[PDB]
Amino acid sequence: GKGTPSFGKRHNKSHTLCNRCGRRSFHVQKKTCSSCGYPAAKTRSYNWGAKAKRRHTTGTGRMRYLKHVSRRFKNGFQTGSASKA
Amino acid sequence: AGVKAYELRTKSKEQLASQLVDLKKELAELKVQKLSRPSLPKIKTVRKSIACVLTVINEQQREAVRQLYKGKKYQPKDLRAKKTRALRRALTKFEASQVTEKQRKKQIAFPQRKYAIKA
Amino acid sequence: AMKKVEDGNILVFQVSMKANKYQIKKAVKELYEVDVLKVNTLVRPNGTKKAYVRLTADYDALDIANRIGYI
Amino acid sequence: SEKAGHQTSAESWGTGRAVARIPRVGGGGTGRSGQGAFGNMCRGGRMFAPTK
Amino acid sequence: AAQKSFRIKQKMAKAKKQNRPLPQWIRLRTNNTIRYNAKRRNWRRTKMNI
RNA sequence: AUAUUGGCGAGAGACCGAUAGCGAACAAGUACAGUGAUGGAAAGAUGAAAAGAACUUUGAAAAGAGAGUGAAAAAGUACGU
RNA sequence: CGUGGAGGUCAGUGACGAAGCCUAGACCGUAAGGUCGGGUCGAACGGCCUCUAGUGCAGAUCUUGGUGGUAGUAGCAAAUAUUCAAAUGAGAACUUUGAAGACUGAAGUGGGGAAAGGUUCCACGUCAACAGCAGUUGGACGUGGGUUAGUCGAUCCUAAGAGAUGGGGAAGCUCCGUUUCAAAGGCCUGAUUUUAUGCAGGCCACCAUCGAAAGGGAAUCCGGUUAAGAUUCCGGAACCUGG
RNA sequence: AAACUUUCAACAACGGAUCUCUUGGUUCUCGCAUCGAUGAAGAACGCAGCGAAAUGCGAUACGUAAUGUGAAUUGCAGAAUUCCGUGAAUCAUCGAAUCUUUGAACGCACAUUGCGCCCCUUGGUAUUCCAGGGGGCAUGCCUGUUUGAGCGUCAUUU
Ligand SMILES: [Mg+2]
Ligand SMILES: [Mg+2]
Ligand SMILES: [Mg+2]
Ligand SMILES: [Mg+2]
Ligand SMILES: [Mg+2]
Ligand SMILES: [Mg+2]
Ligand SMILES: [Mg+2]
Ligand SMILES: [Mg+2]
Ligand SMILES: [Mg+2]
Ligand SMILES: [Mg+2]
Ligand SMILES: [Mg+2]
Ligand SMILES: [Mg+2]
Ligand SMILES: [Mg+2]
Ligand SMILES: [Mg+2]
Ligand SMILES: [Mg+2]
Ligand SMILES: [Mg+2]
Ligand SMILES: [Mg+2]
Ligand SMILES: [Mg+2]
Ligand SMILES: [Mg+2]
Ligand SMILES: [Mg+2]
Ligand SMILES: [Mg+2]
Ligand SMILES: [Mg+2]
Ligand SMILES: [Mg+2]
Ligand SMILES: [Mg+2]
Ligand SMILES: [Mg+2]
Ligand SMILES: [Zn+2]
Repeated sequence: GKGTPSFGKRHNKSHTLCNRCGRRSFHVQKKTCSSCGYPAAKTRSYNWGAKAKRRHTTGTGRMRYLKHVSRRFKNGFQTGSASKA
Repeated sequence: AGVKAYELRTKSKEQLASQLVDLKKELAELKVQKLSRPSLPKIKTVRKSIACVLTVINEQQREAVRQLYKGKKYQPKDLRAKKTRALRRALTKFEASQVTEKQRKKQIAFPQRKYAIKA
Repeated sequence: AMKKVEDGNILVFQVSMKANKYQIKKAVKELYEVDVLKVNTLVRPNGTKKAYVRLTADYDALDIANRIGYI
Repeated sequence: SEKAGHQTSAESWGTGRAVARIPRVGGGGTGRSGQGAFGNMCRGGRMFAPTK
Repeated sequence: AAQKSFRIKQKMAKAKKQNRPLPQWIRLRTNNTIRYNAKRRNWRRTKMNI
């Protein structure tokens, strides 16, 4: 009975949440995220996984700081304030 | 209603702190009523007043410290221009226009003349 | 919670998650100038920190309840 | 577009399962799994000789 | 799991808040297309995988 | 002087027209499966305006028969054809 | 012959109904097809001279979606088994109460737990869908309430192991290696009591860190209390660490 | 002869093809050059009178300040003095601020909301203990200051 009777034994989790990705892919016995490669410095991404890159590339988040870069560039990074004409 | 920034600019620190604590007290006292009364919009004005008062405090403080460091270099890492990374790291026009003695002498000697061809 | 007040001389509060028993103790003591016996806390299933506070016999939970304004 | 109908990872099931030999998308449990792709006749597959 | 970590309990609380039907007055707004909370979860039909 | 399927801002087409076109005209890289790398959908259209059927009657009720709005209910929220 | 688009032309057709759809009603051509009448419907479309193409279906165990015959058929038969009356309700084999007959028989159909589950716990209202019959009932639906620690655990130590630093390889992502070829420090004592603390001393060689909810480990019991909580609350009586 | 089966027609069915729409897509051309240790891209958790999402936002939380415009927002109640006005708005613009916990992530670690150390300040009869508040503590590298080490070495002493 390698199928259904065996399937009853699976109750020990291998992966848990990644502090960085929050995807539940943190293989604990190796201490390593599968998606982010969390402990490593740089992000874990590859060129063959086009959809993989598309699911995480920039512009899918909040861009808490990048959104206003274009505005500031257009206005030439002025300083001071308005003048109350 | 609520407070207005323009006349809040005029008062002094102690009045500001006293006003802030009064507003916090009023907020709590109004919150406790909110849970029994089915609906109560007067939250908005109070919270916005909190925001305005805190903002005025912050401007006053930063202005004071800006004056205190006015007119001398090495002022804190967050009062100067937050332009970009590259712009900060690039050369300023002083050195960008720095030229060698030989170059300056040659440019003065033989500048590019302004001429035309008709006759 | 209402039962707790008039029976156990207990107040019930919701407090910001970052607070700790010392902070609740001092905060109550200065917000209501009441003398506090002990503080007992937990986190409700909805993610908010609920704190029971027991006042010494010198004060009455019910008497300060309506003074706070809910009763 | 060049990438039309190819942003997937389908493959054939081969014969022996009383189905067509068209390549089919893997995965499971989402309704899309098991249908066909990559074919000019498949729903959502690439067209014939994509206009260049 | 009676002995659970704080992060797990946090997720617990968020899911408990999210499990809810629509605040009905939404369906009255202008140009509304929402019909039902299509992302409802139930503990018998779809496990969280956390 | 040259390259540019990325970013930002503009202009157009003998292009496709909801099984086509990006996978996604919609709360789409969402719902969902896998321990995982990853895999990945379906789903656009009442009417000019809700004017979205007051009131009566049978029915426990859903509903039905009347009445009524609407140009049309051979448009009744299971809504063009 | 027909189809999607393009240039021109018929000052073409149309809310007094264009496009589409149905019509054992009609006419034209051998045909591809074209044209008309009638119903339905509601907003654009055609003829001719030319241009262009993702342009014509019965099939490919074709692709997607939909629907049949089979058929009210197969079937809904392990785990010994139910019955009477009343109450509730429109409705009762399946809900409740009482009464009776039964089984699990303490290596239980009992009383708690670990992994996992995540509000299923409890209360109120309610039955469109789910419980392959029923359903007033429910682990279903709707709205709410509920988890209290100096002493119970984690945190603390180390095991098999994992893993920085000193370093050495590799073009490189990085690999080895754990006290290793390293200048790898804090500790007591006093001094000054301007005074913070170097200035007086002496001491010591190992040398990060992570790794157990069953190993090692400081300390709490009893009675009562709710719809749901307790060695956590209440009452009473104790103990440990630090100062 | 009925029923039954089959064909056709009207009506009612199941189903959503066809017709007509389109805030989408696809391709082409033009112009521009701007991320991050002053903390980026990304993640978690939170924020509304009545919210689950999308969008926005960070305990100052669908936002505060500033400028412009000049009377709203809307599903329901509320606010109205703010309406010949330093003034509504989920408006536009945007130069001033806040920016939870994270993240290259930086006191040490992290399957935990664990454990430290330093400075200033407040209380607890406290330099040493406990606690509250504020500010601090990564690595490699360059210039410089300060303190050092070596019979590597120079001079100078008695
Ligand atoms: Mg096993
Ligand atoms: Mg394992
Ligand atoms: Mg606790
Ligand atoms: Mg009609
Ligand atoms: Mg119609
Ligand atoms: Mg017609
Ligand atoms: Mg129309
Ligand atoms: Mg073809
Ligand atoms: Mg066919
Ligand atoms: Mg053929
Ligand atoms: Mg077939
Ligand atoms: Mg039979
Ligand atoms: Mg049978
Ligand atoms: Mg059988
Ligand atoms: Mg035994
Ligand atoms: Mg139990
Ligand atoms: Mg049944
Ligand atoms: Mg039924
Ligand atoms: Mg229950
Ligand atoms: Mg290593
Ligand atoms: Mg340990
Ligand atoms: Mg004991
Ligand atoms: Mg219990
Ligand atoms: Mg006690
Ligand atoms: Mg016919
Ligand atoms: Zn990750």
